[PDB]
Amino acid sequence: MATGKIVQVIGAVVDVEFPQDAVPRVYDALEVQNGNERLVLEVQQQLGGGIVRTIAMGSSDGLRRGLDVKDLEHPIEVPVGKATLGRIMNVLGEPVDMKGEIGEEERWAIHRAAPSYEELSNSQELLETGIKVIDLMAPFAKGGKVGLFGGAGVGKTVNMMELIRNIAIEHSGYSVFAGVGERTREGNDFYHEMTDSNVIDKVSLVYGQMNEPPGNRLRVALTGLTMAEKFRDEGRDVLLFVDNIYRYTLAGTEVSALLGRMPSAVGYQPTLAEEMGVLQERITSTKTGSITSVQAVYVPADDLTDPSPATTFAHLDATVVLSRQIASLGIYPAVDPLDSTSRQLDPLVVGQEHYDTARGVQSILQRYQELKDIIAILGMDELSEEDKLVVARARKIQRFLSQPFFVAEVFTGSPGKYVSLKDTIRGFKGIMEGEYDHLPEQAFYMVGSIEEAVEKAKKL
Amino acid sequence: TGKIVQVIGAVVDVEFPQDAVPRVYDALEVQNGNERLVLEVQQQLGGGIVRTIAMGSSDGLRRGLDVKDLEHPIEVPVGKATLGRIMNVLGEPVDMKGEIGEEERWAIHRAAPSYEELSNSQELLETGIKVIDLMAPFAKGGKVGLFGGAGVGKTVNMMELIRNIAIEHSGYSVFAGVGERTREGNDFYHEMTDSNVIDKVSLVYGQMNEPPGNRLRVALTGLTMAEKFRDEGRDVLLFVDNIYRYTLAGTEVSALLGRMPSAVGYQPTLAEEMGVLQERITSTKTGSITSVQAVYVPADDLTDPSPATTFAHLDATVVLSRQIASLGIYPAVDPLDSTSRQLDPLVVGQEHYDTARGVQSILQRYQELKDIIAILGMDELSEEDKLVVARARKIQRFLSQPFFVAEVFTGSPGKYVSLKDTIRGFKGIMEGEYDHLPEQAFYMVGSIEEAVEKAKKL
Amino acid sequence: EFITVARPYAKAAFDFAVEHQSVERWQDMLAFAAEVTKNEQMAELLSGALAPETLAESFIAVAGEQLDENGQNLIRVMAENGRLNALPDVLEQFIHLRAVSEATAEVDVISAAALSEQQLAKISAAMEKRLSRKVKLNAKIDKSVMAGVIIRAGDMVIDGSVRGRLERLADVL
Amino acid sequence: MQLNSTEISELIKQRIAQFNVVSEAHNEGTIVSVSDGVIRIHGLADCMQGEMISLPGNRYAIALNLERDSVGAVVMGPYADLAEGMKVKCTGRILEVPVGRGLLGRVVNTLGAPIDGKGPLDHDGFSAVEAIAPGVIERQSVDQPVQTGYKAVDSMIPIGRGQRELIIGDRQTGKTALAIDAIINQRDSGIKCIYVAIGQKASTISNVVRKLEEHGALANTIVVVATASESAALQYLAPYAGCAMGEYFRDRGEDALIIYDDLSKQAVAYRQISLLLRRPPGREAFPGDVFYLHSRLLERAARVNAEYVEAFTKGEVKGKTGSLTALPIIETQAGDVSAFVPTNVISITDGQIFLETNLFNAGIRPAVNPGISVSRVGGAAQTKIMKKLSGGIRTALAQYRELAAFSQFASDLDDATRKQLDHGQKVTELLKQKQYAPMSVAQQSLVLFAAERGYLADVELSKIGSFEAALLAYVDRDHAPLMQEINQTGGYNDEIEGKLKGILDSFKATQSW
Amino acid sequence: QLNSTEISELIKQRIAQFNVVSEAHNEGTIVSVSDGVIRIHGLADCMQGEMISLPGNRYAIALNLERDSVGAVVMGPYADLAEGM
Amino acid sequence: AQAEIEAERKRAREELRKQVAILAVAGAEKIIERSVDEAANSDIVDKLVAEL
Amino acid sequence: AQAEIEAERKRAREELRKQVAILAVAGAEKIIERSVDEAANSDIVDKLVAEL
Ligand SMILES: Nc1ncnc2c1ncn2[C@@H]1O[C@H](COP(=O)(O)OP(=O)(O)OP(=O)(O)O)[C@@H](O)[C@H]1O
Ligand SMILES: Nc1ncnc2c1ncn2[C@@H]1O[C@H](COP(=O)(O)OP(=O)(O)O)[C@@H](O)[C@H]1O
Ligand SMILES: Nc1ncnc2c1ncn2[C@@H]1O[C@H](COP(=O)(O)OP(=O)(O)O)[C@@H](O)[C@H]1O
Ligand SMILES: [Mg+2]
Ligand SMILES: [Mg+2]
Repeated sequence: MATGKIVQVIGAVVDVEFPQDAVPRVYDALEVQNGNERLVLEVQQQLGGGIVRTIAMGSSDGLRRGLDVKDLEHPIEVPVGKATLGRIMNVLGEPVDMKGEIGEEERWAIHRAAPSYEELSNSQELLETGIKVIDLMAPFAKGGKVGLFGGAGVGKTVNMMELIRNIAIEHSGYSVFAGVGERTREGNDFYHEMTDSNVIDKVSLVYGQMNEPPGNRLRVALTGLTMAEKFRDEGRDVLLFVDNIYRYTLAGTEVSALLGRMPSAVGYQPTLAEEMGVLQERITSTKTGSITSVQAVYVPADDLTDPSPATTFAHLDATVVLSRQIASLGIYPAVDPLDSTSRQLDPLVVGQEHYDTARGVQSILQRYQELKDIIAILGMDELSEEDKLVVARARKIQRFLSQPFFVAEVFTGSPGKYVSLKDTIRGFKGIMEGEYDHLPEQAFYMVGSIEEAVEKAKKL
Repeated sequence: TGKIVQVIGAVVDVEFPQDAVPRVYDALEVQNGNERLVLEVQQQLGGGIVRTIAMGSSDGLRRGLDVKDLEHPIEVPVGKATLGRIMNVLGEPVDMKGEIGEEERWAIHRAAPSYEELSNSQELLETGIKVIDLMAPFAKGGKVGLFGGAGVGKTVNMMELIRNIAIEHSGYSVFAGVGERTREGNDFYHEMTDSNVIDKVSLVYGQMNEPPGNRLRVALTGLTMAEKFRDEGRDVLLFVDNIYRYTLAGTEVSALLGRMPSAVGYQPTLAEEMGVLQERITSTKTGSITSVQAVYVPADDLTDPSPATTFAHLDATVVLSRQIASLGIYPAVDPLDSTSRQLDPLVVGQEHYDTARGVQSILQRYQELKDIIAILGMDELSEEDKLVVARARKIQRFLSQPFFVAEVFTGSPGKYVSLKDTIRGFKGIMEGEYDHLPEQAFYMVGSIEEAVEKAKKL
Repeated sequence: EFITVARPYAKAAFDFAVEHQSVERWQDMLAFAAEVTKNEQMAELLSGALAPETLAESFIAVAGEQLDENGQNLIRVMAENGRLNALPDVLEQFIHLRAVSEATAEVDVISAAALSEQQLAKISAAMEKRLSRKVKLNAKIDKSVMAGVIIRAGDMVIDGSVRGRLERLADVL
Repeated sequence: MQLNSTEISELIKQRIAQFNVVSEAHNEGTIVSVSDGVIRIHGLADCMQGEMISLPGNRYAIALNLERDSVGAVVMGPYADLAEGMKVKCTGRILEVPVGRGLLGRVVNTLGAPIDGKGPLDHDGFSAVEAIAPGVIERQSVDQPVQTGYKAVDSMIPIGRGQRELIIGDRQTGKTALAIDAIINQRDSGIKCIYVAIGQKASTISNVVRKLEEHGALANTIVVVATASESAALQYLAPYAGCAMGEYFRDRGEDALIIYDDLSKQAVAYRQISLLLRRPPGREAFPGDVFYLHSRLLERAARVNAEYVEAFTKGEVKGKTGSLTALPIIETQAGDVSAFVPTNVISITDGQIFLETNLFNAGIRPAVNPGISVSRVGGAAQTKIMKKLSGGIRTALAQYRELAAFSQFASDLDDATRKQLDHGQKVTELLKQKQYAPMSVAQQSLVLFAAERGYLADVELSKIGSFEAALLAYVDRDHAPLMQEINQTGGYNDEIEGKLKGILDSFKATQSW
Repeated sequence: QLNSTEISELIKQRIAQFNVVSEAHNEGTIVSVSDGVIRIHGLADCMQGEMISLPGNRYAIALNLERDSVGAVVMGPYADLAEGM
Repeated sequence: AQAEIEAERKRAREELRKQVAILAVAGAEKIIERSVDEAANSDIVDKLVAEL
Repeated sequence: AQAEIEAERKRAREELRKQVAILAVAGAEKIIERSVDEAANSDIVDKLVAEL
């Protein structure tokens, strides 16, 4: 039965008054009949006097005062498990594609505590991505956060699709994609690019886009996360994509200003760091399973000091930057080896050979970076015959970072390659010390492992 | 007679019978558990309520406690008996020794002297510090201020001035520690007792461990002692350890007294809280007070309201800077911002004045050149501009000096450079007499004759 | 809530009703004036802005059970400040001030089941030592406190239940 | 073996034995509001500020305001499940925390409740979380040395027992590495350690705990943890719970060492708690008293003279003197050391070790920037040998690091700069040191000897790194008694100068490296 | 909620007589004191900018004329002035 | 590897103590609810009043 | 050692079952002293035994 009544409505914020003894607890979900359809309200505060203040997970137009409100006794619950693969959902777990119901056996609340201290894994492993640039220059910690910083046209979404493919096929995990606050168009022509690549059967999509009320854009990141947590509890390894964490922070600021709390550092809510932490703290490697996150980060005003980036970066373990220039040079994936970083590049955690190989190729490329500007102005003739060999090797290292993805076949017909880590370490140990100086640079381009680079070189 | 009714932070509120309500600045008392807590009233709210600031820890206070109305303000021991002893803000002895045998006690809230009574002195005061008494000479019986951000050296400079002025001087002295480290108060106390000058210094301490109620008023009870020694016909030295904390303790409390915030959060009464203090610390016809005040500037920002309102209250302002201490050039005084009321040809003599203005002129001309040096490199300078850069970089070093109190940090022994000798050395550098020495000959030396020797070693 | 704004009005009403020896009449008058405030149509009138003297005059007219000068004067003052909604709490604080003035108390006794009719007498006999006040034990039952008794006097409670002892044990372990 | 049913049964039976069946009278109130972590309570006519109010479940709320009609309190834990109308109880206790040496080796919540699995605590009673530090007369001047594992800070930035030394730098610069290298090195030097992590990631805390247990230090540390997920009222009150445990050893004439990991995150949690109470912000939106917050915490770290110990301890401990060293860690954005919070702390401590991202990315690790870093006690804290061997080295490098600036294109004074510039370069190449590799006063002393007495400018810059690895084994084989004496006493004499010259000559001549 | 100089011993007078006795419009009483500002109760005939004369030889300037208050600023030392003057 | 097992002995011991300790109080609840249904209540309510 | 602990755990776990019946009585009869609680206890205590 319905035991409450709406008492105020101001934009997205609805105040309802309950009996003195039956007040909903915070984060509980209410629902009202907004005319011809139901609307769900998530509680935020218990003002005194039986009243409680809530945010509508939808449009609030048409809400009269005095409507009846039905108090559900539990937080927002969403469907989880295998049944949600290949489907699309909005925050509240309703199917938002046209395929009909979800036959899920189980539903979970989206608010829960992070893994307690002694549940965490007593180890520190690497997620083998199968991509040369990533696995060499910016390895992924299994159960860590990764920030993907490139812009547009550089291939962010094809990178994400290749990661989905590799984590589902070569390992035996699933993936979740939470589209926080981004263009509807991109969500549509991402969903389509994934169905025509047959990865759609291994990823579960949830969408809250720019057109949604603040209550939708805010919590959607927790729905995807609480599906990934279900896959984790089944003992799997999961990969969780957040389409823009900055818009998560911004939906938090909008809701905060709606509730009327004082602003803090640069207009951001007072609870910025906690709203971020209670999300980023559920993405970890428990003894049973892992969640690994790949999070597209937008940095406002090109400022790495603004409180939003300054908070996000405190949680990221790796950082891969995509570059327009490396793309125009025709190398794909267009990762930037110099700006990409990972705090797993330490001899202790990755070993000495991997470490010093990555460091070597980095120094090679960053000398070439200036030899190229010598050449630009003085011409190739001026260089020492040491630097001409440095250039000839830098160009081959640069080529060897290219790779054919299983998902890129559509574009280039070449069958995609999965490059185990050992092969990358060997390939670069090789090139960097003159071995394979005897074969041309185009024999490295788009090849795969080096034990295929030679066999391509054989028949140019 | 009277009950507590709210205890928000440090501001307690008390309700009194309509006819018994205390006056402003009266002192109340509460029996806080197994403690005795003193409250000072700030406002008479309406209807018998009165609002107060707790001179102690506010924890443990319940609503409804009985409070006792003392009929007099906070009063502190005063006179010769308070000499060579450490005291609380409340005038209680804080060393382990016995009672203070004071004859007399004075209320710490007083009116400033009248305009008719003030007195002026051009009598210059000599300190061994080179930069200070070249750029910012200051006069017996006048305020000095050491402005600077954290870590820049405004406490080492004050201990140097204590060493150079206070031991070579006969009258009594007062050191009021407002909101700075207790470690340093202990180190100072033992440094005095280990040279027997303790029995001429009177100490008061409201160090940073203490609650706001103590740091707020501790400076006034140091004044109230220096004021006695002044009115007795003596002349006194008064060193205040950080007068910035006297306003910060006010900002901390103002929000609770229900007062709308001003420009950067500060209390709306900032300039008056500061004036009513800085105005009682002045010399007069019956005596004189010579005072050095350390003045913290927050976030190194000299435009902040709290430093900005203080410049007007001082005679000689010495402004330290971090971008000079980072070059190792101690004392890191900024000679293009240090100033003095006394740097005038009639007060200081024409030659000293012309030397100071020459140093400023060419350090400034050096400042203008730095952008083109940083972009185009030094080689694009005129041939008589490279000369200016090379003389300015010499002057910058020669303003450096090794203090007697910085041995702990550098080993090298201290120096005391008389005025007659610094105004000769700087003429030497400016007129190109020493235009054949390497810069490092001038770093951390005393007279110009110690630079020329050091140059023999390279 | 109005507890903090009802205090001055309650104290003034009681300070006045004492001097004229009219506490018993003032309490009933205040209770009536509080009950009118709860009415369907009157509460609507009290919200929508209306000139205080006009709101008071419309309010007085609904109360012929108010003494000719002082009750109506209280209503006028509260209407001027715009606090007529506070009345239901001016009543609470008036009754509490009276209970203090008459050195009287009123305590709950919560039990698994009713008591022996001498146990009540012994409880009251005990309580009038803890409290100087004369006490009226109004008794209640709650079988979740399956044995023992809870005594609550104001914001002091003395918990003699078995349920209490079990919850207190289960956390010592 | 140690899962004997009978001992568990007796452990419980004891609790049954000493159970006070007698009731007790307590004071009660009702929750009236809940929002974003703050509670509003009616009643509690006898709650006292700073008190612990006990909620349903087993959790506490701290009274911050006693307004005229309501008490304002912050929940110390998850607050979602609290509902208007719930009853609460006023305990008689100002905020308290368990203390004792029985905590050593335990990982503990900010309220003392153990967070590892290893069961309840053994503790010597309780101590108040908010206390006022010893006064000016109870102190003593810091004299004794605290050795970290490192050349760079033990020579240039010495730390004494009872000092407060800020570690400040950018993020990912080796602040926590240097801190837990300080903790590991006291594994055997008799001073107990405490590591309080505020706002850290939970995984990182489990990782540092794993290293602490792996190098054998954990049995000598207390670990206080309030992770990024936990309510702000826990994070902002965490370091006071750490000082409450450090002060247990300070007062008993023992020595302690406490590390506040990222006081920046404590300031952020306090800014949150403040703004949710509608208090007027100030500079950078921090509250007005964000200074006093750190002031009253770091000031507790102190060294107390023996009369204070004898008075506190009721005359049981005689003649000894206690101390509590503190190493707060601050993070600064973009290397800007002039922001409101970094300056507030630079103004409270007795120095700072500034770790520079530009050196750290160049391979110089630990990336100690000389010129910004200082120790406000300086040489008083060093062992007799070190105060000699150090010379003015820190200004030597602070100069070399601007001779290296102007010498980027052209310079004068050529051949003297040549040798200044080579000494500086091989010295910096010598001060870099690997992680988890602490070197003793005797190991570090002979290396500074080899640095300042020549034995240099001949060996290759690439060989500096192995000259050391060979020398420290050569002296570990042959002259071990001399290392054993220099470790036992600071010991500076011209017998030891002679012996060190002899050892280093014989190494330079006989051995390969 | 907030109270605005509605306090027990004022309210009692209205209880006894709400229709205010025509008390001299030439005078009032101090109800509050703080930081150099005083709130005066009464003074129906106060005019903005007028000078209000206090015990001793002191004056205040009426700046805020409100409903049931006159907010005036004291000229010279204010610490002496006490509610009920 | 030895401390790593010592910690596990401690942790398992505690894990077991927890279960025994909660089942104790559950058993006391039911036992108490079976046996105080009599005039035993009259003793409890009279016990505190002598100390009340 | 982790496999050995899984044996020691069960070894102790089985035997404690006989001690829960002692501890439940000790607690309940601490909290209310006027009970034999041995006359009619089988239904309660045997499923206390069972849970461990
Ligand atoms: N002496 C050293 N030599 C080489 N690498 C080091 C050294 N000290 C620390 N590091 C490396 O620096 C990295 C970051 O160290 P650490 O986490 O202690 O810095 P931090 O400032 O605590 O980072 P954060 O601020 O993110 O916690 C570590 O991965 C460690 O491997
Ligand atoms: N690895 C790759 N193989 C083949 N083509 C690629 C690859 N990466 C990027 N491209 C081309 O670059 C274009 C990038 O466009 P798009 O993927 O829409 O950018 P984003 O995904 O960043 O929004 C793609 O259309 C694709 O044709
Ligand atoms: N004359 C000096 N010689 C050498 N070092 C100095 C000198 N003055 C300051 N310093 C260094 O700068 C620090 C400044 O100390 P202090 O003045 O106490 O700081 P603050 O200015 O914040 O009070 C000293 O600890 C010392 O390390
Ligand atoms: Mg100082
Ligand atoms: Mg760290």
